[PDB]
Amino acid sequence: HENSNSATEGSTINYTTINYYKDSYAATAGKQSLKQDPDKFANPVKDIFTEMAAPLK
Amino acid sequence: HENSNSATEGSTINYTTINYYKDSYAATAGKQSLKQDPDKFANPVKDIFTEMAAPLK
Amino acid sequence: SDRVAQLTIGNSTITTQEAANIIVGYGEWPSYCSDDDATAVDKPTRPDVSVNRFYTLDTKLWEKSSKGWYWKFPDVLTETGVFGQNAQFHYLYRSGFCIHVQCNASKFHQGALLVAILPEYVIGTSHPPYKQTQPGADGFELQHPYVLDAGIPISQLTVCPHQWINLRTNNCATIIVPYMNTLPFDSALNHCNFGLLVVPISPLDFDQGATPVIPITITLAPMCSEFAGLRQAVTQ
Amino acid sequence: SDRVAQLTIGNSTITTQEAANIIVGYGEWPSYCSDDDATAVDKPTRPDVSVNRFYTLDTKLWEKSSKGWYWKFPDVLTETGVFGQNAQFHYLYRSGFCIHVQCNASKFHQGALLVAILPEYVIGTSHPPYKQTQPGADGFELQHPYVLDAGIPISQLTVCPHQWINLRTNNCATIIVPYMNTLPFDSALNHCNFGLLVVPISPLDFDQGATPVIPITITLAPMCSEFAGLRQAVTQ
Amino acid sequence: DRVADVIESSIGDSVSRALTQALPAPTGQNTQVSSHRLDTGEVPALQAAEIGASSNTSDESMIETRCVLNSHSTAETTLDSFFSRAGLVGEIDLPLEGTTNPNGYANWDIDITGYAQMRRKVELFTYMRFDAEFTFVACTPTGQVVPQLLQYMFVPPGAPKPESRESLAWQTATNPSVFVKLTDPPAQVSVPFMSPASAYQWFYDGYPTFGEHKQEKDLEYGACPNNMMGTFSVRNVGSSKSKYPLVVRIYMRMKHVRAWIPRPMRNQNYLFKANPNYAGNSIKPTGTSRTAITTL
Amino acid sequence: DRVADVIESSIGDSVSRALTQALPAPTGQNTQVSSHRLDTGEVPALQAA
Ligand SMILES: CCCCCCCCCCCC(=O)O
Ligand SMILES: [Ca+2]
Ligand SMILES: [Ca+2]
Ligand SMILES: [Ca+2]
Ligand SMILES: [Ca+2]
Repeated sequence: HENSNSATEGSTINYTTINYYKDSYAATAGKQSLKQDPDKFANPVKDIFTEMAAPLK
Repeated sequence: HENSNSATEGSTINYTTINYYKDSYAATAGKQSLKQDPDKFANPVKDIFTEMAAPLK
Repeated sequence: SDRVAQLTIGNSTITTQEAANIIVGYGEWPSYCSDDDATAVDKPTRPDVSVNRFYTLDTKLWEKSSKGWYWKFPDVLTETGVFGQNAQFHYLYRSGFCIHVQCNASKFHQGALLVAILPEYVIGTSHPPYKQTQPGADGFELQHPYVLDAGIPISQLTVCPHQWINLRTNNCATIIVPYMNTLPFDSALNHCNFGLLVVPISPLDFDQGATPVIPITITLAPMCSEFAGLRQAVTQ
Repeated sequence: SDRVAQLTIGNSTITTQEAANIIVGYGEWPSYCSDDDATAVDKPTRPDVSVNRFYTLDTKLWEKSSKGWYWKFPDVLTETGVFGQNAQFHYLYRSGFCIHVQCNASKFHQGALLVAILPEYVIGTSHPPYKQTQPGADGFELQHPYVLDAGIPISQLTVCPHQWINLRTNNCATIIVPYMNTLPFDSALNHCNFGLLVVPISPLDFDQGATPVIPITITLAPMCSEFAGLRQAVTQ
Repeated sequence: DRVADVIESSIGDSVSRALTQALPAPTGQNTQVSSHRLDTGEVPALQAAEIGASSNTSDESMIETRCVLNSHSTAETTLDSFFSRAGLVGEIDLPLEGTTNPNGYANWDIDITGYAQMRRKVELFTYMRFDAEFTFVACTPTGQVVPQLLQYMFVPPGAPKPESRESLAWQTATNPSVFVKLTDPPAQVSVPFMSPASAYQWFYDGYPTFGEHKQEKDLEYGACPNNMMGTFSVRNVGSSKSKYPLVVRIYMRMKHVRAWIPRPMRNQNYLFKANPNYAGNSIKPTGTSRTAITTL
Repeated sequence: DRVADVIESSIGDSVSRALTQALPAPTGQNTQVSSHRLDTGEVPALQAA
């Protein structure tokens, strides 16, 4: 039936792979879901301003 | 599930191919639909006349 | 209503009148450990106020030639306050920090200080000493700021929780960082989750006559402190 | 939220941090020609972005003795950018302008510049030359600012789209003017709908030591540009 | 019954604040039409990086833009789509003559920081969890394909490491071994994320001993046992001499990748393995230099 | 069929913005009663020509 041991286990992304063996880690990397979050690194500020507004009030 | 990257992407013709990998471009050329348009090159004239009629009126 | 601000933790309070807002490390607030992420089977100690408070430690002097300095959080605080004790008595440690690097001047001075956070801050040189890897209080100084003494370009450090102290605008920076490690807990006595770097990108300058004593103080505060594996008191 | 401002036209953008707001000539925005006000039977050319953009042309130096300068819009822009071409190739012209005269200084400087617009700006002296009536780029200078070189009192110029650049408050002025003429269109090669005057009413002063180089730049941008009567290229 | 303080106290929140959500992004952002705008109070362009945020100014608020439908996919700029590419990380030498590897066997330490190409990419992040696929290219120093048989055996940390070309350890009754001929194609192997730590650690800012950390022991600073996967052994299956000069090259590809904290790229030339030590006597600029900042 | 840019473009407005309307004014403005006023934030006199 297969095992659940492929690092990206319980991963939020949905990977559609191909595997011939019992262990899921032997499976290919396959197609994945495309999600992003430029903010966690670009705008990790507590308060948000917006372009139209002046950064420092 | 596969990717959509095979040049003839969004192509009007319907190609029925075989692919074993994730990328669709690795797929064979396979069977295609037979469409033609001899006019775009033979009769690219603005106005049409017909055989029975005289070309220059 | 964006420059003024106040930070209140434990029995300490910080003030500012030229702040440039607060940045949250990777957009995430310091949280405790889940009952599934932890493997340490024993209810840890969350002293809170007694350790989760503001601690003003070292201070440095900015000059027209200063290269830069750096610290190693996990270790830095140890040996001081109630926090240090738990860190020395317990084996496992866990906590996030609120850093506040203040440095004021007059409107006639000019300068730009980059204050960023760098996780797992390892250094090179063929092996640096214990006095260089864990310079707790009073930190250490950078010799080759361009490569951060690690062989990496500083021009690419903004890719981490950072902030600037441009004397012509603000006079202090503030960062908040959650616990960071491939583990739930870890002894801070021998491992530093990250380090703080303060480097002058724009050389401090000012016409003669204006008070040349421009100090830069460091004040931090633990958050969601959790300690486990209670044992004998250790130092290193 | 009244001093800061941004102007975006074509592929140009202007900034300010001490603006004193924007004035609209006679309270009216630049509009195109109605199908009844026009007599030119032929669809004109509205290039838009290619001509309706910001153009930074001349710059002058303000001094404790400067008298004043002036320009003639219709003509000024010609010979420069895509705009100039349409003005030279076409016979009929039509457009409104957005003027932005910037001039900064420090809080230790003092001065007051009057920037007003004067429709059909004719001058006297017994007949001024072509180099004085249409000093396009780099404009011309006033010799008798009190009478605006036309015999009229400057003390009564505020009766037209104007604005002030008082160094102690703002550092730039901005005006918007719609097409003005007793006709729908008119060749700008030989007729200037109006002119811009910049005169120091409060002599620029400052104690020795502070950078004495106080430049005054001129930046304008066409609006609702329409050209008709396409023909051979002409210059004057 | 309650001191109230105990009721209020949020102490014990395993739930992280977040405040930032990951959204779908197959095609790059599509640009939209934008007309002119002249007004006060609105300063899109004006920013203050002094805060630590990347200017959020958009093209539209800068110039009169048009409309564009970005079909450009961002599927090749993903983790797997990047790291999942075979690369040299190991290289063993079993020559006939020499002092390097006589006897016919060789114990290689499991570490990939030995080669630039791969090491550069991986050291971009601080942590990384994933599985991998290793390929083994065995061949002579010339490219000669020889009819020799070998035995690759994995030796986990704490397991008996072979000491001779015929050490008992090669019975591999428990350990995983692979026998292949140099005539057959390279070895295909899948390896799961094995480590006490939830993710491999590229940089370890601390000591694994927890002792005095004397100078002679500064050889440990940076050494993380969570990256110690033991060793890899290889030898010829025989009692006599190999009869051939061999050289095995190990290639690796990553599957199911999970990177975390990102750090600055490498600026200097790598010197040691698992050591960020750099060429201090001669440091070079991050990039090319010019003659004047006002000249191209 | 439309590049969108052509749809948005306001280019071709024969209508002037105005923003200022002419109102009746037979008699000059009539003055009204006014009591004292002492407060902050209100600066009628303070202007910026
Ligand atoms: C079985 C393959 C497992 C691959 C793990 C390689 C990790 C090597 C990292 C070495 C870093 C170090 O030792 O400090
Ligand atoms: Ca000190
Ligand atoms: Ca210490
Ligand atoms: Ca000039
Ligand atoms: Ca001319």
